[PDB]
Amino acid sequence: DCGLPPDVPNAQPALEGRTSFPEDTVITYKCEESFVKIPGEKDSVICLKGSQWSDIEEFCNRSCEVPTRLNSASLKQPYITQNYFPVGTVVEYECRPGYRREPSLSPKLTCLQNLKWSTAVEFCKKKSCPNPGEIRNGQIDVPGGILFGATISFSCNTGYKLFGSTSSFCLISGSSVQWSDPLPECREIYCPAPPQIDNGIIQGERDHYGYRQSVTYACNKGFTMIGEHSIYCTVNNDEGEWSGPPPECRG
Repeated sequence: DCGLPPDVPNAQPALEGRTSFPEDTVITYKCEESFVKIPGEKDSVICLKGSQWSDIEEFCNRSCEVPTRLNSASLKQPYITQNYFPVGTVVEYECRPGYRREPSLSPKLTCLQNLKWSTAVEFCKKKSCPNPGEIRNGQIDVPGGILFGATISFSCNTGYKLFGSTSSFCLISGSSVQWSDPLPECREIYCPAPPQIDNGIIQGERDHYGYRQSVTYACNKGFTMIGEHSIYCTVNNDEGEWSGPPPECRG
């Protein structure tokens, strides 16, 4: 049997709590922090006859950790599966979903001498959603732009009622940015048909009476009006309600 394996710089043998290794027993060394094993180089020893471990030279070199995860871009091949980032190494990035390349900026990163990657630029910008558009008799609230991940709400002008979603999200869709919900509709809140009064009539009657619109009453010959001569259509909670009671035609 062999005793503990030799000592190797920047590496620590995985003994597994043992002290005595039977012949042929193979022991591998694991590099230390800031150190990654050179590809193709021996990183192991074997206990041979004569209680003699195999030969071995230094096999670890200085390197950067795996590039940090970015929300905008994702590593390309084959860097996406590498771990040995010797100084002076460049990794290439590819815009995520859904982000778009910024021509003027490099999507590559460099492993600096201090085992740190070059501060990443904004090579991958956020994809812009299509213009929310215009809502007839309604409004679009764009709290913070229309970029991917954005949010817009909808409301209706007084007198109109909202029919559909109250909000939309610039969610990721296929190979581009798209709004989660369709542009709703604002429906005119019509009041109930104006009451018909006795001995009177409605001056220039109408088909539909909307918000603020009024109905004017008139008494027939020989009759006298009793009350407010007109009423205006009010709206309360998408509910159309007449200003009040129609006048009265007293004979």
